[PDB]
Amino acid sequence: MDADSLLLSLELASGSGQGLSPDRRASLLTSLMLVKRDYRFARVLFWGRILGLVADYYIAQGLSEDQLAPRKTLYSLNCTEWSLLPPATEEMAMQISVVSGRFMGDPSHEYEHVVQIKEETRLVSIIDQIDKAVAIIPRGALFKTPFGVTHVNRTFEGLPLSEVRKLSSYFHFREADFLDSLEYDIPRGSWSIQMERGNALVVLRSLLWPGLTFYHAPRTKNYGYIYVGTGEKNMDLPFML
Amino acid sequence: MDADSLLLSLELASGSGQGLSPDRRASLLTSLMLVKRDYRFARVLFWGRILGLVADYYIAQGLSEDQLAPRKTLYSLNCTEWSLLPPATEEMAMQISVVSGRFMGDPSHEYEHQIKEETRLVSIIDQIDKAVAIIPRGALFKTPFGVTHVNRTFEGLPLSEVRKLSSYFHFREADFLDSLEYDIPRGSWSIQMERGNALVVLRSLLWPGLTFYHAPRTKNYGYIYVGTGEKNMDLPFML
Amino acid sequence: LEVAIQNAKAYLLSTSSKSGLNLYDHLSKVLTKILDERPADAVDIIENISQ
Amino acid sequence: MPLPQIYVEKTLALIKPDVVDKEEEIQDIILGSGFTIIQRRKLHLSPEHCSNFYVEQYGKMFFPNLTAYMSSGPLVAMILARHKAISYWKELMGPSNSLVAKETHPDSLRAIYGTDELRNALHGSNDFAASEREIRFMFPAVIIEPIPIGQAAKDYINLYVAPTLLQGLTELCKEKPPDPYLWLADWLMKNNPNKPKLCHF
Repeated sequence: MDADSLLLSLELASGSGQGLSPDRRASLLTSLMLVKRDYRFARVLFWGRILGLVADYYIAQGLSEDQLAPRKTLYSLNCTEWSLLPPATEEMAMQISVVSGRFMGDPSHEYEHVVQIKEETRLVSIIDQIDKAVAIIPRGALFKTPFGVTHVNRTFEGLPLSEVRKLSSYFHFREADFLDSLEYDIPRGSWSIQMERGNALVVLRSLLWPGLTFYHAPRTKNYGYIYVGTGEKNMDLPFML
Repeated sequence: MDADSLLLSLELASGSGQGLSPDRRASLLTSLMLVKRDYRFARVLFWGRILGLVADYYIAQGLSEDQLAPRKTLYSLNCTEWSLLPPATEEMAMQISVVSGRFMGDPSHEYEHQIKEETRLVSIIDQIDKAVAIIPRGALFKTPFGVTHVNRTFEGLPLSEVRKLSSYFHFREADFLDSLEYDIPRGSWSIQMERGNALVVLRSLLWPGLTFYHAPRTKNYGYIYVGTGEKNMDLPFML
Repeated sequence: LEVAIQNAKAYLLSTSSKSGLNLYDHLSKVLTKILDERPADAVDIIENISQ
Repeated sequence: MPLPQIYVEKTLALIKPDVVDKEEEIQDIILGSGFTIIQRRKLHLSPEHCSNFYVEQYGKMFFPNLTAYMSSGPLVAMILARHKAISYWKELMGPSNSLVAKETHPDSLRAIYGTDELRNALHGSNDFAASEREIRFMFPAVIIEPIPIGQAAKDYINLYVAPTLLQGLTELCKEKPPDPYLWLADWLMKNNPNKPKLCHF
């Protein structure tokens, strides 16, 4: 969800039913304008909110002009003051393999491995996993230059109605056609394609990481995505599929 | 405004505040889907509202492939039953000039100044569409076939030329249309912005009640007139 | 003919002093921006890609 | 044909009125195999339009049931371009008589989407000249390669057009009206050899 079109995106009307209050909405317009000011980002997308147990973890990401770098994501508790999260790696994301469940409130909560595991590093590494596995990009929004710098397509139309239902018309928003298609998915059928308001909306609801919502209309220019959910991976998915 | 802007509830966010209800938002969404179904329009826009005394007028317009074609405007009272208004001539335009008074409702109403209420509605609609309809720069592309099409590579208006006033055209017959700097009188447009630089608000003062939203970075535009239904000639006294 | 091929290639290779670029590289960059997978209605926008 | 030119051949894919409601899945098949969509037309094939389209088969073989079948619903026509488009379209499409093609070619289009001979799944062009005739009849003014350069087009005008053009330009000289495009257009719409005379009232 883009910062300049947060009110111009059907969040509560997307069908997931996990949106924002007017308090959180006005806080996101003012605070995402603030993190567009002091952090020199080309464009800032509201990533989503993690529900937590005692407090909500509002997550937003910012991007440079290269458009394929790892995201300098940001977090907030009262949805007003935002600060940068440390960059993530594989060895640091390995560390929470012995713990599971929801995570609550302040980043200073220590988890038992006994190595004390911080809440903040678990949060940003989980953000990296949800970015890597799910939160797809639409087709035609990312065109390729001969150099390594990728630009967002200003001439993006970019999905016909015959290609809305197909899996192959969505790529993973991850540096790796351009990117890995959604038919390279395990298990087969881990995305719920659903028709709301006729042809005026489609949702690609992720089932490996619920409740991630991918935001159309066709003929547009949004081209957005939002994850609001419990925060942990759905390892239960092939049983229910 | 299209039904996409009816989804975002952008009439209230423009700041005019006469607005629309979720009653009428859902009713215009389903009923303008019906209007696009029965009449083969390229695009169907909710034109706006005419303020009433016993019933509220709801107006929508349909357009053909030529974007500058004479529109087939429609009216509805209970927001589901859309009915086709007749086209306007100049003979009906100078007919309704002797009637000065508020729009009442109940379209078979008769004015003693006979003169039908529907003729007044249609002539008022053509007057507003000829005067204060608004198209931004680069929104419409003049094709060499002789017709006008929507410019689908329309990048939104940059912040330097939002306030000139030479970057807004009219949605009628005449960068091939007539600009806003030649409007009579000058300064008859309320130049405004919303929170941040996210939306540009233009309010007509020759007709108090039309609002034009424009997001400067996306392809979002359209005019809605909700207001009295009268042309105030008191406007030089106001400025 | 191949002589007409060479004459038309020399005509397209001729540069302009008012812009610094020729027609051949301009149409090559236009075709580069065309050949990425846009939906098939680029006939109205072939001008706008040239601007 | 030569080195600095290329030959992008075309073929016609016909979607029969029994299978037009299932158009998205077969569209996924034909796009995923490698065939490209040039232009898709949703056309209601008239009974008086199907016979002129099928002078090659129906004009010598008595089969009016298929003529009534093409008017029973909508028909989708599309132009395809592919490397070896005719051979790969025949391989993916398979042979006709879909009762036998359900047992001989079980992965073909007619084995899944077809029922019998007359209620066929699809229809495809066989030869290149037949493809050119089918495309030229159904579709609007598009250009089909090869362009008949040299004496091929000159003979076409000199035995199809230029007698009528000579008779038009003979009467256009005597007398001489101003703006002779009116006189030439009215002569061609009036003294048409392939179109009858029209008299409005």
